[PDB]
Amino acid sequence: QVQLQQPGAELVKPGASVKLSCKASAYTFTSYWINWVKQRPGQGLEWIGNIYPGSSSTNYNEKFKTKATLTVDRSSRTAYMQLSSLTSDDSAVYYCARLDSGDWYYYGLDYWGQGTSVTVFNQIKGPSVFPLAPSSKSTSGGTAALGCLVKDYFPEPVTVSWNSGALTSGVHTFPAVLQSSGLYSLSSVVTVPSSSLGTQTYICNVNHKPSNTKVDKRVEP
Amino acid sequence: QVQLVQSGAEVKKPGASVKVSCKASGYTFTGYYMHWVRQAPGQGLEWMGWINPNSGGTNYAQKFQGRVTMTRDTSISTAYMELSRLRSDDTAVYYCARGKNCDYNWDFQHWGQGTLVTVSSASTKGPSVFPLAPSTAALGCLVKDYFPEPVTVSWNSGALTSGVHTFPAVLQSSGLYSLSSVVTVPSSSLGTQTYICNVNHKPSNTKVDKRVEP
Amino acid sequence: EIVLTQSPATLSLSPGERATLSCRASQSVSSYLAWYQQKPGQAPRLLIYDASNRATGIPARFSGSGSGTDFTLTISSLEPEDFAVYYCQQYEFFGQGTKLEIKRTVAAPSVFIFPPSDEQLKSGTASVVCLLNNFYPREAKVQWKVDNALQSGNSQESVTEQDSKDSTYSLSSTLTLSKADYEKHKVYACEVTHQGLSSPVTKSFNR
Amino acid sequence: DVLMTQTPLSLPVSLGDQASISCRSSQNIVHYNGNTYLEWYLQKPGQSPKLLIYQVSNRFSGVPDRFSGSGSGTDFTLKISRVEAEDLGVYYCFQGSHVPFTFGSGTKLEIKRTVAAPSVFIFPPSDEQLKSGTASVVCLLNNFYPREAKVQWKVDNALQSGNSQESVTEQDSKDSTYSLSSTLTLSKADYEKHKVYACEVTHQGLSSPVTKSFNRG
Ligand SMILES: [K+]
Ligand SMILES: [K+]
Ligand SMILES: [K+]
Repeated sequence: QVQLQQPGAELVKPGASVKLSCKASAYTFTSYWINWVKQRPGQGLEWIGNIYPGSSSTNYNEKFKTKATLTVDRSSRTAYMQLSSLTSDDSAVYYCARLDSGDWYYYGLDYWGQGTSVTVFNQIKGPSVFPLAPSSKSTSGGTAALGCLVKDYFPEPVTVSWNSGALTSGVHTFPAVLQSSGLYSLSSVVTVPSSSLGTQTYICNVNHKPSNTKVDKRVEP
Repeated sequence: QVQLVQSGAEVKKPGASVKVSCKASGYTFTGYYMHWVRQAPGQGLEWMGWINPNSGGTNYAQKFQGRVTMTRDTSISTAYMELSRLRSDDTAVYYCARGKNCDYNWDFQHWGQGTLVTVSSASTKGPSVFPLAPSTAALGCLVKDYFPEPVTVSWNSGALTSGVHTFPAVLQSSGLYSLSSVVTVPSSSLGTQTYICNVNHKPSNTKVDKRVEP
Repeated sequence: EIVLTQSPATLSLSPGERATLSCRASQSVSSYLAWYQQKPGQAPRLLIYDASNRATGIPARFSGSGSGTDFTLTISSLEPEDFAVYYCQQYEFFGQGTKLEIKRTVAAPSVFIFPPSDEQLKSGTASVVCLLNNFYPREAKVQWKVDNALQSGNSQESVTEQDSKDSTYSLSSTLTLSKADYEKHKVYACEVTHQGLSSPVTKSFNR
Repeated sequence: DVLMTQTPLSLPVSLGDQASISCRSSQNIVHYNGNTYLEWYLQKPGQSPKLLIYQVSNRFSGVPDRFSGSGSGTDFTLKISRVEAEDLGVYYCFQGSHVPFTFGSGTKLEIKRTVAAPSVFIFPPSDEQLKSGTASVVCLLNNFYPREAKVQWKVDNALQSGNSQESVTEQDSKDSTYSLSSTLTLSKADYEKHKVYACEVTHQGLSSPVTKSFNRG
């Protein structure tokens, strides 16, 4: 049982529109304002507007007056927010959150959905996966680092796992970096005993769902 | 038996200040905020601020901050609103108003009678009464170049009231008010009966009578 | 801030009809609102508080409803005493108001025109009055013409309140002319346009 | 709009110590009804925000004693009495007295731990990548704290600039360390022109700057 529910993600093109939804329970739909909040990756929270389901009364943040349109469907107790003329800047997580009603609210945004990720993509480009191997003079009998260079992909995200998930401890998949290329690049690293290099297989599994690309790169010395 | 009685009308020059009072009766003065609302002639309602009569704390409307002051005197259960740096725009009726319930209530169930405040560079003057000549016909008087409001018009000392319209005063660029009083009468008694306007302006004590004829 | 949008600005109904006023509190999450009635020369009077609650002494024909920040005041069987201005209110904000007016049968104005007094000319200025009497609706456009010269900017209008008995209006338009500007002119007219006039009506006199 | 200025953007705190976060509203945010609508929200990593304190000083359902809110008018403070590892996240103040509602900058709570020098590793470009045309040289700094670190590439003893791009992990929730990568991108032509490639790391935990190198081929 949840009070608000949101779909997971949306992949959308610039200039297009996308309609995010937020399924509410009767308990919330009856008495709560439904608020939408933007969070760009790594940035902070930004309030867009809200709507009273019983009346479709709306409130807006002037910056989103033209970007965002709020509606509700009474029969499904679902809140919608249409985002128009999408741009790179609209790539973000959008949250649903309820606000109690009355002579103004009283508590606050006490129940939040889990958010819907929106990615605005102009091109779909799979990644190139290159090995970051430990070189000739890696101190023998110590600890060695190996990794995978996932270069030149667009849009985010890429999932990276090691040995199909069996190897997690000490894995560091770094935040992606946007290059002058306009493409994304990142590296995933893991540290292991040096003595294991001649023996144990080490494979990075890089998945780029935007292009439905699965790549398994073996990292050898 | 709640009652809010305000001071009388005022006339002030631009740049001056005015202090309106509001005496409360029939309840614990300190137990209800006192609000102030004004209304320019022929305009909507405009909130100015409230005062907590128990602490003296105030909130002033953004528009008036810096030239509005609200105070109180719990002993005599009176609230005051002083408006300074007066402008012509500030010509209006100023009301005191009290919430229906305690603390932060905005339901104005109790109102004062209002206090008209005229702000003008003009000085008191008497009206220039002129007749409106008959060409059912129409007789009338023209009350011209007078200040301040109000002026009253009567026809034949109240003998004739049906069909009589005293028009709302109008403020000229001169700064003076001007209005016209008319009356529709049958052409039968144009020669038989006399018609005069009992025009009176208490502020400048100008009682004047003008009779109309073809 | 909060922005209260009251509609309609004017409402023309006959007694016994049902009036419906609307108020919208934008940029607000308050679900409560008050309504006031104001007649000429008196302070506003509280009708409804908390969206649907009537104040003390308010007749049952006054009903108030709210949903979200959309509110309505409904008056069933409009009594003659109910024709006045009405205001919505949320906190410090008042709506623009709704003038609830009595609708009656269209009535054309009986037009009258008066030349300047001669005493007013002994004073040194001239003012010519034009009257539209007992007409309905309130809308009317009056035009002046000096020797067939459509004049502008030197006229002033005044309109009575709706008559309590016959429900009509009267209008006072006064032309202010310099005695120097006036006596050196021949024929000045007052051309009235009204919804109950087939064609516009003109009234005139030679100086 | 009411602007909410939040201080500090980053708040290093040691477990068991007190954390205090400040928020100031550009306007008075005491509402017409007498309430002050300032709330404090916490967004843990990978989670949706949650409401901690409401109406300046009231704890929301299920919020432990060690969270406290104080303030009046425009000046507000959040305090966490005995910080715990599970308190890690971004704290946001929020005003709801004026529409549009507004959130603060967000204050990232960083766990203060003992100094930890990085282990530095260097990776030469792929042989596979080199046929493509580009050459990426990755220098890794692993499990260090604090996050301030200087990365410098030296190509045949010649310093570099405009050539690198850094990336840093979020603070680990368990050991509270950071890890950092510095990628030196270069054309194959340029890469084969020079021989030595080294990244020089400076860090509080290190006695002196550490350098790690390889010779092309
Ligand atoms: K869903
Ligand atoms: K649901
Ligand atoms: K549906």
